[PDB]
Amino acid sequence: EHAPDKIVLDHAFGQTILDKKPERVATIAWGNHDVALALGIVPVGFSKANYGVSADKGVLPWTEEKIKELNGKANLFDDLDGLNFEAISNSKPDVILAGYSGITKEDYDTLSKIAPVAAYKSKPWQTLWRDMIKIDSKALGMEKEGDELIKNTEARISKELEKHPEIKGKIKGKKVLFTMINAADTSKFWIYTSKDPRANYLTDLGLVFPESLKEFESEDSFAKEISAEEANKINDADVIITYGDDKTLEALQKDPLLGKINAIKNGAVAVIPDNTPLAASCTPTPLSINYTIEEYLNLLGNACKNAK
Repeated sequence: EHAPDKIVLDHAFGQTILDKKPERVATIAWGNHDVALALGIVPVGFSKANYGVSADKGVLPWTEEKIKELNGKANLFDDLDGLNFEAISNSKPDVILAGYSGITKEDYDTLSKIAPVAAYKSKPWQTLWRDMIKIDSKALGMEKEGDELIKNTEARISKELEKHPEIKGKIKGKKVLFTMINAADTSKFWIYTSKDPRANYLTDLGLVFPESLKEFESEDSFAKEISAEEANKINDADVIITYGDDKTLEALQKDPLLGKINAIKNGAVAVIPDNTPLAASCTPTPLSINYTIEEYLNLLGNACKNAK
């Protein structure tokens, strides 16, 4: 008989309407569970991770830590291969958090037969970390707590910067590009745009994007593939970030085309050790940030020392 007030979510597939204070929270895709956990809520189910951790564990250190602290269990969807609708349904969720995600219209329609879905605003994988919090927390009926979580996460970042005066000054205003450069094939590579949370996080640390990036912001993607032939377009970058290994930088500087790029020949390159918790953290969540920001700043400060 009682009709509690509704939460109405605007997103890429229209609207989601649910009753205030949903109890059982499922999440899907990268990082959304870290929002629930940061807000003190243990999901009845969330997506398995296999980047920066083994599929066997399927959970990152900061996530595992927060769960244990909340005296909870980790209920993982066996969904590395794709959404596991059966597993999601069996968790009997009152809501499904997908604020940062790549779901299609068909995914959305099917998930919605299980529970109300908090989808991304516009485009797949184009949700910045603050907006992930805004979307997911509003779905929980916890907008206010979400804003407070954003403010505390911003404070965490600011605190760590203040503790490293040299690094803070050294990276401030450096023009940076987050990329994916495969040393085993340099004919083409990827540049993440400002719409990608991992590129955008860098601006939270005081870095900026070079003007060259704007050429690639027009396409509706979180990343653009460009040929080595175009590599000279980004000679205005002070520093470049890429995933890789201890062989990556050497290989790049020796490359006939990539080796002529200013930041690369300068050694102004932060190589994130691939498939590590640190690599995972570069797509930030409120939990990952606290856990890794010191290590990340040191890596960034060190690459920026080489900028000329």
